Amino acid sequence: KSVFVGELTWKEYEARVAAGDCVLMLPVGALEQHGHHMCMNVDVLLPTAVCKRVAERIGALVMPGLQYGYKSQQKSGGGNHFPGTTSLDGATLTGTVQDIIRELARHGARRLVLMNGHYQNSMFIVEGIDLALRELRYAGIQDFKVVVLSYWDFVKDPAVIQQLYPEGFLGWDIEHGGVFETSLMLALYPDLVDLDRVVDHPPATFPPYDVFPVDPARTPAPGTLSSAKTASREKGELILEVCVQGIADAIREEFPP
Amino acid sequence: KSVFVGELTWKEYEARVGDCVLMLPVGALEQHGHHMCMNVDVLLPTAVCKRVAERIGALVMPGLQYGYKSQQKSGGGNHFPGTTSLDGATLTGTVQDIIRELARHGARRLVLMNGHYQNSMFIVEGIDLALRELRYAGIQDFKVVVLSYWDFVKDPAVIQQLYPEGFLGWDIEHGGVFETSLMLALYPDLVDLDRVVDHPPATFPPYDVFPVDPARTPAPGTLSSAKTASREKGELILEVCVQGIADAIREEFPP
Amino acid sequence: KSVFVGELTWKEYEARVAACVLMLPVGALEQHGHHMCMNVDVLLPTAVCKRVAERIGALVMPGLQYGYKSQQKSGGGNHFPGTTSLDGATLTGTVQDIIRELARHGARRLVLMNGHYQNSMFIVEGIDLALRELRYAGIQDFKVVVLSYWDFVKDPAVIQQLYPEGFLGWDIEHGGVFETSLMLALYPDLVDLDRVVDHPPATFPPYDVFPVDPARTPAPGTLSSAKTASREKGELILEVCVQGIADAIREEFPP
Amino acid sequence: KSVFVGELTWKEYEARVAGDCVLMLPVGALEQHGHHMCMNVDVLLPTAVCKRVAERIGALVMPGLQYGYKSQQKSGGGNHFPGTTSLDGATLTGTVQDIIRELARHGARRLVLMNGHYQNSMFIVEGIDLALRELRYAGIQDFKVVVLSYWDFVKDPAVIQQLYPEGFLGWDIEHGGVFETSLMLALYPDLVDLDRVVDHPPATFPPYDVFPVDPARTPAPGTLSSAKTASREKGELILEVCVQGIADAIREEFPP
Amino acid sequence: KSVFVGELTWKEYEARVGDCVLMLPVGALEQHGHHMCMNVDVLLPTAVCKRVAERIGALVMPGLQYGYKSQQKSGGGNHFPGTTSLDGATLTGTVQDIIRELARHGARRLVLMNGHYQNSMFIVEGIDLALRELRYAGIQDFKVVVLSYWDFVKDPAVIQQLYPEGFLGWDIEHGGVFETSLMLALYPDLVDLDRVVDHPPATFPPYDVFPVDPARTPAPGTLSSAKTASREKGELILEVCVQGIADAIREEFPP
Amino acid sequence: KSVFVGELTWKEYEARVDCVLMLPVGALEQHGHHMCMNVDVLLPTAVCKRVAERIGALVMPGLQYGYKSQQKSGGGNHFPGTTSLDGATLTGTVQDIIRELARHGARRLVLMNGHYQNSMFIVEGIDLALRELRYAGIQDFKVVVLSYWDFVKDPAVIQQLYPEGFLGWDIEHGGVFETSLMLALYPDLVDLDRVVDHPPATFPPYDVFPVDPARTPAPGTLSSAKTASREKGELILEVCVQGIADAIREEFPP
Ligand SMILES: CN(CC(=O)O)C(=N)N
Ligand SMILES: CN(CC(=O)O)C(=N)N
Ligand SMILES: CN(CC(=O)O)C(=N)N
Ligand SMILES: CN(CC(=O)O)C(=N)N
Ligand SMILES: CN(CC(=O)O)C(=N)N
Ligand SMILES: [Zn+2]
Ligand SMILES: [Zn+2]
Ligand SMILES: [Zn+2]
Ligand SMILES: [Zn+2]
Ligand SMILES: [Zn+2]
Ligand SMILES: [Zn+2]
Repeated sequence: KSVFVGELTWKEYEARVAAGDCVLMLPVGALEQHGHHMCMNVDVLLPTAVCKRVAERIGALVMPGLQYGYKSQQKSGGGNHFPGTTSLDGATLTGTVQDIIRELARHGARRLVLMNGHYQNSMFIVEGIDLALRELRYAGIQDFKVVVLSYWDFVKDPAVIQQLYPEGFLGWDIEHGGVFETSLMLALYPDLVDLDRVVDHPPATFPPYDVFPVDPARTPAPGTLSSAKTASREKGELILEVCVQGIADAIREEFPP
Repeated sequence: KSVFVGELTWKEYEARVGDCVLMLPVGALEQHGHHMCMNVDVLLPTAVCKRVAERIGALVMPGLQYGYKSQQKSGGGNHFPGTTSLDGATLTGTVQDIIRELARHGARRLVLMNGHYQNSMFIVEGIDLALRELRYAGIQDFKVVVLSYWDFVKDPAVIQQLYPEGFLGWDIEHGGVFETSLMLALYPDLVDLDRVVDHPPATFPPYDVFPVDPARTPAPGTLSSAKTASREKGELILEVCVQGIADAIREEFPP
Repeated sequence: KSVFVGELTWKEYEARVAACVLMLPVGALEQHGHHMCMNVDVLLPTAVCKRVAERIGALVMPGLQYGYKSQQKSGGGNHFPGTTSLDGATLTGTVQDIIRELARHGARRLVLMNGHYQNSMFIVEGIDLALRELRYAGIQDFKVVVLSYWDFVKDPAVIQQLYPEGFLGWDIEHGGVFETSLMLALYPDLVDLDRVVDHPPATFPPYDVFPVDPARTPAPGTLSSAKTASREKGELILEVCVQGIADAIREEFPP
Repeated sequence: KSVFVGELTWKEYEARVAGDCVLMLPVGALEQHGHHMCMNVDVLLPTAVCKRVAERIGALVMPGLQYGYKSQQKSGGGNHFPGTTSLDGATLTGTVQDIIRELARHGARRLVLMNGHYQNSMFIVEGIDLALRELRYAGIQDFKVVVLSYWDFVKDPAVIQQLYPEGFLGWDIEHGGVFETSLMLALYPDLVDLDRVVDHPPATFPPYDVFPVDPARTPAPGTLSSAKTASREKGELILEVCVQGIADAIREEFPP
Repeated sequence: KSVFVGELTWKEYEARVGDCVLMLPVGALEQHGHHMCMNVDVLLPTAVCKRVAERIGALVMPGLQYGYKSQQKSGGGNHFPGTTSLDGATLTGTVQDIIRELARHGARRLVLMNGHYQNSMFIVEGIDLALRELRYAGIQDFKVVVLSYWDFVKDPAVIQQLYPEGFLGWDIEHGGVFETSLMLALYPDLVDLDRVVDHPPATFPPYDVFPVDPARTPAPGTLSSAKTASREKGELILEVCVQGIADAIREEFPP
Repeated sequence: KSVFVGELTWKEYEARVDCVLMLPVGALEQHGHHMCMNVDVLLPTAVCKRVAERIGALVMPGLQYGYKSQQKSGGGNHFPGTTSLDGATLTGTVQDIIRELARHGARRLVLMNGHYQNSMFIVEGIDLALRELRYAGIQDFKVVVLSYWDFVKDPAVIQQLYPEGFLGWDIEHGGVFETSLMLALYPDLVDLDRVVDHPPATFPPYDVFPVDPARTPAPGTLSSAKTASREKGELILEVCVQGIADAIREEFPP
């Protein structure tokens, strides 16, 4: 049977929550430029694919993903001045998370994993969680538990990091449209990637501060913050397994049967 | 190439963009009876948008997956499990933000295709607030067309062919013949006609009660029976909607 | 003794709740053609509430004078002069605040009577948000009945009596026979039939366009002609509504 | 012709705005006013004043705001009383803001906000600021607003002396007292039963406020001062002073 | 030991906390004439809080540095340079958030000491919204005392001594004798009496005008002259306020 | 003369407004058993003052309350003393201030963050304020936002401060960095003898809500300030002031 809530009938969903201990997962992405070689829905596709595989392994269900996320920031996404990128205001994203949690609680669900796939979403997801739990408390509900994470943070093994960045890891912030995402895309959605279009520029570097209005000149022209020239399907499969295994284990730990 | 903005690179999108027509599916995650899945309201308008876009050369934005609270007289009620609804302000704000961004891109033509009966007024408010802000910047050439795809099935000949026993009304076409037929034609694996509870059409008094009373809604959640739903009826509906909408867009947004 | 809360002392009000059904008219300030005034949507539901209240022993709260933005397909459009509309959040918040306060008073029975086509969904959101908060306080016995008074005019005989040429739908009724007849029966001085522009019923394609385009609406602002309106029709309408609503409320809020 | 916008057709309204016309908006509340008076006093009075002022200067009157901000103990008894139905600050502010936006859309550029409920002031002010801020975004800076509480125009020592023989008590503790009750006796006598007035000493409070509001610190009737000496005659005197004073003020601020 | 929460470790704070009295000064950054600095509204109530706290054994929270928009009739107007004001919703939300957090700590007694004439109603709304929320959580023992420190200078003998030439009124005491005298007593370096513009007390008609007309405000921004301001007057004002507030707090929050 | 806007008369402020304005953004947060709770306001404010004196800028009254403390970088908002604002509140505060500064005619602002959790909300406040200015055709209001500790990155300086290795800014809550600065600037507000010497805090690659107190070192600190010193504080201070003064001069030149 499908692990996606949207593909279930309400009766099937009800039974799964009734069984108690049901774990729900919600992918949180964005519509953002990802250079000259990749499509713009990468941040939705990746966490969703990871969620699906984790759900298949641990018997969890996956909710429809959030398609639009917070404003792209220069130092970690090129900047919200790029065409295509379609961003939400913080209050909008926070409210969306808040509403969904409120509804899931109404269903009787008490276990949620929010899987972030867009660098800028984190703090607003966090505020959404806090405001939702605050309200649940008003209604005498304190047994709703949430696990929030950005899937790339699970790639911690020095051996894996070295396979991806033999010359040194430069941080998840400048990874935008680079080796990590491009490899995953090559393994999962190769038709949406054209490696021949990658602009092999040097890793983006910035001073210890931020400037607004965002200055287009301080970002590499392509929109990428690092080159995906060395990306490969094999690296993508490595990343995928590492993330899926790591997240599946973490969820089993936090939400035992 | 793809008609979906999400599958394009930013350079491809940029090239396509104020002459390009953008389309945004607006659905919901809502119970649709014992015989159908819950993401129907996203799947259907998205499928219609895709076909319309292919025919007129438009682009489709990622659809809104969650919509306004289900209302009893037209959706069974928001008390059902699975249905995951947003507050009005949240939905309104989402539409407002997207229009602001599309305008920033240079786009000036948007079609909002609603697939969930309860969304309409919040989409309207989102549109108004967005246009209000554009006006603050001296921009008044952004044009929006909003519609619920089922409204394009209006031709008497078509209505009779689809409903030889009589039309029931869009309000109670929740998990009924219309949606189920479309699903049988587009996503048959998500429908199990054998699970359809063949009850008579739902009727209600001329008022609403809150908190919602579950007893006033058919147990299955549907408001009319899909027993006579068929793949053929779905194909007709699809063709009518796609042609009608394609024509309307060409009219409002000449190439 | 008055049925209006505003005309009672707080002691009299307190006594009545200690014993009660509260009614709240929700209208708007909207253009209503060349022949009628602009506070029609407040006047009418208020007049119905008053009569219903007198019959069932209920109390009427001060009405909401401003409603949601006028929409073209059911009100001509918010581009007209005079029409003074609130944002959705504003109307929703107003309904929410009032319910909270009535609950504080100890009231637990409310009938929201809408008289403006565009208010419905925002009244609904206001109710939901208010009930959500009451739940936070452990209060779950507050019941709300919401309705648009025209929905109670369903009898075919009555309908034919009113629309000899066929029912046009409550949406295109704006400033037509129905409202004008009621105004002739209740506030004749605010109507001048000689000024009625007798144009054919407004028609629109199966979609909406924004910014609202003035040319898609009949110049007068009305969506249908009130040429055949009369005090006679008004009295018929009034009795049907008052009786139907009185019975409905008695059923939902039994003694 | 009526001075009330609600009773005009949109064509008549349009002609009147076609930005020289002065619009007036009464802002009241639904609040307890003792054992002797009804609860819609704060809407009735400023509306009656607007009507008479409008007739003299040729202005138009908008439908009044029926609900105002939460009643405060020191000037209204407290929001804990039954009947009083109050809005949150944001709601009232947003209402004023929405209305100004629309009036500006009509082409109107002159507005008089007449407050009749003590607690509304600051929220009306914020609504005005937010509305003018938005108009400025569109390059509009010729929309002018005059806001006032009608009782502030009653400053004449002679008039004041008749109403408050032992001295002016302040517009804050006037709640449900001689001033409002007299105006009501002159305008809507059937809504007042002077025999039910509870003649208590003017309410006094320490130089601070306490929340949750303590009911025991407010006179039981809900009034802050006694209306025992209220009279139709006093009401007529007040009415003429206000109408005249406000009519003159508006003519000066919004010259023909 | 310090009476300022900010100077304590969380353990020391925890030890002190629901019998402890917390104090929160609420000021603003506002123009105060040619002779005085702009943070007067923060400095003064904080200095009073410090002294009251030392006497009664209370703790003082970090003060609110920005307040509501300056109003002409009581502050000259928000059109002046330097004055940096918050929207009402912002100030209300800040007060609301802080109370919610203090309650979480276990605190149940709070004194909000206002020092800016315009803050009052927004502080009041913040308190109400916070208490409303606490009630949802089943908490009804949180008590709040709110006051503008200058209101405690009311004794006829004191006003007489401070104003042998007549009291002018708190509304026009902006950058006048009262504040300037307190500053001369507490922060003399931030005052330069030689720069005082000795103009007549500001007077206004019984109404308000927006956009604010700068011509209706004395050019220096003050509403009354501080020419006769003195350190002695400030010392008296301080002693009177500290004693009066300390006694009031002991009464409302007995040990 | 003072570099603080609050200590100027409006005439003096008006005359000064190429002027660079600086706004410290802190918080009231628990900082272990050995240090006070207003550290996040005191430090950025101290740095702003020194930078301002050196480059001729002015300093606005600081934001005293910041966003909710997060476990992985601040121990958690479940601690006593910590008094946090909701995101919308902090965002609206920044937004309102920028609106007003622009009204004054100011066009150069430096927001100096001193609390780890504030960043994204400060960013949103900036965007919303710039959005409104754009409605008026204004595009010359420029904002530089930074967390002062990010200027301590010179390998030679890091080696001096952390001869045994840098732990990361996320766990530098009440640790060597902040404690050293406090020892150099406000020694009376620090008592090293109260430092609880526990190993650096570590967490899995995810967060859990409701926050679980058990996953945070009991003291509230995320790293030990045992080796904190006044000497280290003076070095950090000089590095930050010099680096920030240069960056501001670069972004806001004569
Ligand atoms: C981790 N990522 C991915 C993304 O948000 O595109 C960064 N841009 N840093
Ligand atoms: C047309 N529909 C479908 C839907 O909104 O789910 C109705 N429920 N009436
Ligand atoms: C029922 N009505 C009346 C109105 O709201 O004006 C319609 N315009 N449809
Ligand atoms: C009491 N005050 C001081 C102030 O708010 O600045 C007046 N300006 N009236
Ligand atoms: C660097 N900081 C500062 C703070 O917010 O205490 C960390 N918490 N890590
Ligand atoms: Zn990405
Ligand atoms: Zn559906
Ligand atoms: Zn009508
Ligand atoms: Zn009154
Ligand atoms: Zn002051
Ligand atoms: Zn810190």
